Amino acid sequence: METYDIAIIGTGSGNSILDERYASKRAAICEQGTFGGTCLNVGCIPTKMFVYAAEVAKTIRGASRYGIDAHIDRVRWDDVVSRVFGRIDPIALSGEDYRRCAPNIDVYRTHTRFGPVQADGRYLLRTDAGEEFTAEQVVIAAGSRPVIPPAILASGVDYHTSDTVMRIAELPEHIVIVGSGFIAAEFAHVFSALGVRVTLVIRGSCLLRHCDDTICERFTRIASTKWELRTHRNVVDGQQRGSGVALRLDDGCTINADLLLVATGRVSNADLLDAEQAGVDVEDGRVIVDEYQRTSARGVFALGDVSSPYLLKHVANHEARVVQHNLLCDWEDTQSMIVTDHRYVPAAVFTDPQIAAVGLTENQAVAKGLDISVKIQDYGDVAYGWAMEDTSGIVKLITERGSGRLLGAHIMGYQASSLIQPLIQAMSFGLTAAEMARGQYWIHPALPEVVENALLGLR
Amino acid sequence: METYDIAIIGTGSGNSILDERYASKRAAICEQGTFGGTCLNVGCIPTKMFVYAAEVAKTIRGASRYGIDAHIDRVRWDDVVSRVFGRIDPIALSGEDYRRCAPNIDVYRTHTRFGPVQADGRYLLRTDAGEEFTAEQVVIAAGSRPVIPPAILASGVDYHTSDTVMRIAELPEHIVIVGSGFIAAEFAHVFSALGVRVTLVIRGSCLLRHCDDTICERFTRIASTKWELRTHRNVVDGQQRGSGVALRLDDGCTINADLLLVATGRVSNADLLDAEQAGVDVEDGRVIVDEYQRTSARGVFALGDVSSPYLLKHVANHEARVVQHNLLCDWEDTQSMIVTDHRYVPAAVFTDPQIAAVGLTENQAVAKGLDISVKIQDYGDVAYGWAMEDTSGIVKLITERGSGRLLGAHIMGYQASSLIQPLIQAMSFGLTAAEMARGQYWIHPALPEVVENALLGLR
Ligand SMILES: Cc1cc2nc3c(=O)[nH]c(=O)nc-3n(C[C@H](O)[C@H](O)[C@H](O)COP(=O)(O)OP(=O)(O)OC[C@H]3O[C@@H](n4cnc5c(N)ncnc54)[C@H](O)[C@@H]3O)c2cc1C
Ligand SMILES: Cc1cc2nc3c(=O)[nH]c(=O)nc-3n(C[C@H](O)[C@H](O)[C@H](O)COP(=O)(O)OP(=O)(O)OC[C@H]3O[C@@H](n4cnc5c(N)ncnc54)[C@H](O)[C@@H]3O)c2cc1C
Ligand SMILES: NC(=O)c1ccc[n+]([C@@H]2O[C@H](COP(=O)([O-])OP(=O)(O)OC[C@H]3O[C@@H](n4cnc5c(N)ncnc54)[C@H](OP(=O)(O)O)[C@@H]3O)[C@@H](O)[C@H]2O)c1
Ligand SMILES: NC(=O)c1ccc[n+]([C@@H]2O[C@H](COP(=O)([O-])OP(=O)(O)OC[C@H]3O[C@@H](n4cnc5c(N)ncnc54)[C@H](OP(=O)(O)O)[C@@H]3O)[C@@H](O)[C@H]2O)c1
Repeated sequence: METYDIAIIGTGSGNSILDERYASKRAAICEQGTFGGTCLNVGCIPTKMFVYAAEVAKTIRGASRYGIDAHIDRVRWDDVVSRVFGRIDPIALSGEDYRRCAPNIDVYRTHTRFGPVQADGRYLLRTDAGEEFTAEQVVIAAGSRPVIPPAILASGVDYHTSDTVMRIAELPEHIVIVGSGFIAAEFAHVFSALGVRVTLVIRGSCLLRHCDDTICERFTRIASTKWELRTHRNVVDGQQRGSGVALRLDDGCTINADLLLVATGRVSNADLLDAEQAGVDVEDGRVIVDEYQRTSARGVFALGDVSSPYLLKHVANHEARVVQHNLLCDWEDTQSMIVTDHRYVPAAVFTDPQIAAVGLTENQAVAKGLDISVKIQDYGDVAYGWAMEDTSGIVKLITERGSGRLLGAHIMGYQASSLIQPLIQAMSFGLTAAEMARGQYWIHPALPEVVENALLGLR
Repeated sequence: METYDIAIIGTGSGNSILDERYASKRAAICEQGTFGGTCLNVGCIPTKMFVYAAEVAKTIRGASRYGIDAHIDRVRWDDVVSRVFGRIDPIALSGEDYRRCAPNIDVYRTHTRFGPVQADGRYLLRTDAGEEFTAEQVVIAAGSRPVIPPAILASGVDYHTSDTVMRIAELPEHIVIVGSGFIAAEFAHVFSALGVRVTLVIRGSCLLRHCDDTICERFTRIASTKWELRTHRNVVDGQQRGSGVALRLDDGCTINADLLLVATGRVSNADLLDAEQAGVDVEDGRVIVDEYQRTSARGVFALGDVSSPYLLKHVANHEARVVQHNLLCDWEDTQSMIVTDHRYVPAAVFTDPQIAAVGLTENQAVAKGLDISVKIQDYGDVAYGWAMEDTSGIVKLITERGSGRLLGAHIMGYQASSLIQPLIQAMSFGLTAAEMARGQYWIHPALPEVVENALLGLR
């Protein structure tokens, strides 16, 4: 049996731990799926490439608004898939060989579960391929997996998730997306812009409800005019309809479609580790960690979707950096360790219109009894918005009336994830709204003027 | 004769001075040209509207890069002009009516010259219409006017400037642009993207020479591959060739074209004021002002292109704010006045690729003997750049190695004017590169990641 100084489960954000500082130790890497994690292979990077390709098609279709009459002759979907994954798939091979060919690193490519903690304090790890080995330190970065509604599993219908929908052979004529989350909105924008009729079947009343209500309400109205939104509906049964699918709803209605996409959330992969049998506490389906990303077991850390409350890559990268530093520190030297910063976590939704948010919502600030001022600035009231002929883009700012510092920022419009970065900077470093608006220059007539005027209107 | 408490020459940024604090005084406004200033009518706002329409056409034309085959059927230039100026022209009329209809404000629509200072200390102003009136305070906001090379004036050829080129009836087949400045680059991007053959005739060796050399070298190479760039050339003569023009260059060659556009710089309108006869100092062709926007004449302020070293609207607006505040203070109470801030003045060039810069260039920092670190990060090394398939976009950052503070930032690529805003914020408030890179979150996989990775690389 083998012995290792450190073992890492998951090649997503956990792959960014083995520095040159571990060149003198032996490490074991576990990856049951494709090397590189979810975001690289079937996550952020592939999706945002399809989003950009869809936005090019959307620009062509609405070009007459600006005086240019054009039309799409063809959508070479096969070349779009080959272009995206022709770049991504080789990264998984070269990144995997980078670990195998290293003599200090061993790579196990099967599902790895925790075993009983050995008498000498080292952790036993066992794979589904039959291998068994020990490790002194262990890093848990198992990520998350998609969740499919139980009624859809019982029906046995052919369905797709975010893991498999991007490598489909041909673009369908009609798609039904079940879910109201970040994935559901992003893919609805991708397919509708590429010429697909999109049908949303959501159980709630708003799309992207975990965002500020001003954003969800306005975005759902816009989405309902270009996609068929069926609110307060759940899929209860279904059957095969040739290559397509027929889905029965909870009101007796039946929807015929060519493709089913499920985007009803993801769940951490902690419940498939037997970690509690090895001393790691698990609440809900997640691994409990403290501000140093330390678990309830000595020498065992966790990061990413398996433990963090935010299922975001920029958060998983920050947590991986904390684990990378705290692994070289003594387990009890907490004052020499680094603390994970979750104070101003932002997030973006790459839909049309684009959504980006950071901090508290208006209702979240009211629930905390904070005295706030709120301004909602329109894109169309800015010189750059005039060139866009924009009539729906808004920027929402919430400030604490006492200190005058930014409490939350919510942008729904063009370049939302880029426009919010100056607001992320002010919140993270404690810059007041008054200082941010006039204590610096804003390029005229650039787009960020909509953020400047949003700060100025905070009366 | 008439008497006024304050007189303002120019309805550009100077029009944004008379608030309700002057509602109890009598004011005289002078506007020899069209009401609203240059930026509203024939400047930033109209140009950037045509720029956005050009980006729509170029997106359609290069859509095959992403798998969508499309083509422009027609470019309705007539509808583009009517859409742009259909928004702008009524603003000039309603904004002018807003001032005339006010009983405390009178608007003079002819060129206003300075007269001899009256015995009572008040300034005399006379218009070409024969009217004469006096004013206690005077605000100078005469702006600038285009400069035409003397060889072009001597030829007597029909030419266009930025003031008149946007109202052309029909899109030309071939255009020759004389100049290598901000206006020349922006219109070359506008017309070439709409299908016009663009020929640049510049006397220097780089386009946008007053920018960082890394930007000038790379942008000129890119621009020379899609526009016909003739470097080290001047127009010496010309004559009419039907509706078009033929221009002889300083090397004997002759260029035939359908439209001539001159963009060889602007000069302040101070030399048309007779200001020295009334006590206002004039060096070069600019009005001399201090850090309080005060001229050499008591009670006379100045702002905008007539005095500022920066011919930018966001700078002219900041100087107009200083004049607005310092007018209500005593002329000798300099300690109660506000100082004009010209630290870290940014600027953008709305070309393809887009250019935005703030602070010092690498060579300017070397001339000051500063110990600097420089990093040039490529758009293509970021997940968002992968979706764009970008192969030329760069962001260049210069920091002082001692303090770790940003000295200059130069971006050439997509959304350059939007990505530069966080860098403008860090420079304006004294945030170090290390703090900005890791003391805040960056949304994955958004575009500002190219700025984050640029900050990390300043080894
Ligand atoms: C479609 C989609 C789009 C997204 N877009 C964004 C976005 O724009 N921005 C953003 O910030 N986030 C986005 N995310 C979220 C992002 O994927 C995660 O936040 C992030 O990748 C978490 O990284 P991780 O390493 O913890 O998870 P993963 O990358 O999933 O790492 C876990 C890996 O380890 C493997 N593994 C799990 N358990 C075991 C085991 N027991 N043994 C061996 N191997 C195991 C898994 O198969 C997987 O390969 C998106 C997610 C999806 C699904
Ligand atoms: C094509 C173009 C594009 C530009 N793009 C940008 C850009 O993207 N960003 C940016 O920041 N800046 C830009 N600028 C510069 C911007 O227009 C000016 O810096 C800004 O308008 C300065 O304002 P001002 O009031 O001083 O000048 P103006 O707005 O020109 O004000 C002067 C006005 O007073 C009138 N006047 C002058 N003399 C007299 C007199 N004796 N009597 C009566 N009236 C008089 C003039 O006719 C004019 O109407 C651009 C300029 C041009 C020409
Ligand atoms: N760009 C990005 O930052 C990005 C992109 C993609 C994903 N993500 C992240 O990835 C994670 C998962 O994304 P996701 O879109 O799958 O989930 P999500 O964002 O958490 O939203 C999932 C949604 O599924 C709906 N749902 C659940 N069960 C359902 C059922 N049985 N029937 C109908 N609807 C049901 C819920 O609607 P109700 O709430 O009304 O019940 C819920 O809001 C999240 O952390 C998300 O933020 C981020
Ligand atoms: N978005 C913006 O911020 C924006 C947009 C438009 C305009 N502006 C500003 O508004 C003004 C517009 O000026 P502009 O764009 O017309 O010009 P400019 O950018 O000021 O410079 C034009 C250039 O033309 C060259 N030139 C000068 N005289 C010439 C001659 N006789 N023959 C041939 N070439 C000659 C020079 O190149 P060399 O310097 O290499 O000799 C000169 O610098 C500037 O202040 C500009 O910065 C700003």
